[PDB]
Amino acid sequence: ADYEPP
Amino acid sequence: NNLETYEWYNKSISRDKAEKLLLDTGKEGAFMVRDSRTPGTYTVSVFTKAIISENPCIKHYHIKETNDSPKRYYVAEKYVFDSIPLLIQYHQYNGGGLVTRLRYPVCG
Repeated sequence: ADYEPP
Repeated sequence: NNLETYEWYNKSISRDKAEKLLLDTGKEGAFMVRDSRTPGTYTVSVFTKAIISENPCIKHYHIKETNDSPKRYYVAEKYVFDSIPLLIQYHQYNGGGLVTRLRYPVCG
Protein backbone atom coordinates (compact mmCIF):
# COMPACT_ATOMS: atom_id res chain seq x y z
CA ALA A 1 0.00 0.00 0.00
CA ASP A 2 3.05 2.23 0.44
CA TYR A 3 5.52 0.33 -1.76
CA GLU A 4 4.93 -0.77 -5.35
CA PRO A 5 3.32 -4.10 -4.34
CA PRO A 6 5.25 -6.66 -6.43
CA ASN B 1 23.63 -6.77 5.41
CA ASN B 2 26.43 -5.89 2.99
CA LEU B 3 23.58 -4.14 1.17
CA GLU B 4 24.54 -0.50 1.65
CA THR B 5 27.88 -1.48 0.11
CA TYR B 6 26.46 -2.79 -3.16
CA GLU B 7 25.79 -0.49 -6.12
CA TRP B 8 22.21 0.34 -5.21
CA TYR B 9 21.76 0.55 -1.42
CA ASN B 10 21.84 4.16 -0.34
CA LYS B 11 21.42 5.57 3.17
CA SER B 12 18.97 7.94 4.88
CA ILE B 13 18.00 8.86 1.33
CA SER B 14 14.65 7.13 0.82
CA ARG B 15 12.96 6.04 -2.40
CA ASP B 16 12.39 9.78 -2.77
CA LYS B 17 16.00 10.48 -3.60
CA ALA B 18 16.26 7.09 -5.24
CA GLU B 19 13.39 8.01 -7.54
CA LYS B 20 14.28 11.69 -7.60
CA LEU B 21 17.78 10.64 -8.61
CA LEU B 22 16.82 7.43 -10.42
CA LEU B 23 14.20 9.25 -12.45
CA ASP B 24 16.85 11.81 -13.32
CA THR B 25 19.64 9.33 -14.00
CA GLY B 26 17.72 7.89 -16.92
CA LYS B 27 19.35 4.46 -16.92
CA GLU B 28 17.64 1.41 -18.41
CA GLY B 29 17.85 -0.45 -15.11
CA ALA B 30 19.03 2.18 -12.65
CA PHE B 31 18.16 0.79 -9.23
CA MET B 32 18.92 1.27 -5.56
CA VAL B 33 17.68 0.06 -2.19
CA ARG B 34 17.11 1.34 1.32
CA ASP B 35 15.77 0.24 4.69
CA SER B 36 12.63 2.33 5.19
CA ARG B 37 11.42 3.24 8.69
CA THR B 38 8.72 0.65 9.35
CA PRO B 39 10.11 -1.92 6.86
CA GLY B 40 11.00 -5.43 7.99
CA THR B 41 13.79 -5.42 5.43
CA TYR B 42 14.95 -3.13 2.61
CA THR B 43 13.35 -1.41 -0.38
CA VAL B 44 14.88 -1.30 -3.87
CA SER B 45 14.52 1.67 -6.21
CA VAL B 46 14.80 0.60 -9.84
CA PHE B 47 14.76 2.76 -12.97
CA THR B 48 14.57 1.42 -16.52
CA LYS B 49 14.55 3.28 -19.84
CA ALA B 50 11.39 3.29 -21.95
CA ILE B 51 11.60 3.87 -25.70
CA ILE B 52 10.14 7.34 -26.13
CA SER B 53 7.11 9.50 -25.37
CA GLU B 54 5.77 6.95 -22.90
CA ASN B 55 8.73 8.01 -20.77
CA PRO B 56 10.80 5.86 -18.36
CA CYS B 57 8.94 3.52 -16.01
CA ILE B 58 11.13 3.77 -12.91
CA LYS B 59 10.00 1.82 -9.84
CA HIS B 60 11.02 0.39 -6.47
CA TYR B 61 10.18 -2.61 -4.28
CA HIS B 62 10.46 -3.81 -0.70
CA ILE B 63 12.53 -6.97 -0.36
CA LYS B 64 10.03 -8.94 1.71
CA GLU B 65 11.68 -11.23 4.25
CA THR B 66 10.40 -14.63 5.39
CA ASN B 67 11.45 -17.45 7.73
CA ASP B 68 13.08 -20.13 5.59
CA SER B 69 16.58 -20.99 4.37
CA PRO B 70 17.88 -19.37 2.44
CA LYS B 71 14.98 -17.45 0.88
CA ARG B 72 15.09 -14.59 3.39
CA TYR B 73 14.05 -11.71 1.13
CA TYR B 74 11.60 -11.34 -1.73
CA VAL B 75 10.49 -8.44 -3.91
CA ALA B 76 7.57 -10.42 -5.31
CA GLU B 77 5.41 -13.39 -4.34
CA LYS B 78 7.75 -16.34 -4.71
CA TYR B 79 11.08 -14.61 -5.24
CA VAL B 80 12.54 -15.16 -1.78
CA PHE B 81 16.27 -15.10 -1.19
CA ASP B 82 18.71 -14.48 1.66
CA SER B 83 20.63 -12.01 -0.44
CA ILE B 84 18.73 -8.93 -1.54
CA PRO B 85 21.66 -8.41 -3.95
CA LEU B 86 21.34 -11.98 -5.16
CA LEU B 87 17.63 -11.42 -5.22
CA ILE B 88 18.54 -8.34 -7.20
CA GLN B 89 20.73 -10.57 -9.34
CA TYR B 90 17.73 -12.85 -9.57
CA HIS B 91 15.45 -9.97 -10.52
CA GLN B 92 17.93 -9.23 -13.31
CA TYR B 93 19.41 -12.55 -14.40
CA ASN B 94 16.09 -14.37 -14.18
CA GLY B 95 12.37 -13.98 -14.83
CA GLY B 96 11.46 -11.15 -12.49
CA GLY B 97 8.16 -9.32 -12.12
CA LEU B 98 9.17 -5.75 -11.31
CA VAL B 99 10.11 -2.85 -13.58
CA THR B 100 12.02 -4.75 -16.26
CA ARG B 101 13.54 -6.42 -13.21
CA LEU B 102 16.82 -5.17 -11.74
CA ARG B 103 19.46 -4.10 -14.26
CA TYR B 104 21.65 -1.09 -13.45
CA PRO B 105 22.51 -0.09 -9.85
CA VAL B 106 22.33 3.70 -10.00
CA CYS B 107 23.23 3.79 -6.30
CA GLY B 108 23.32 7.55 -5.78
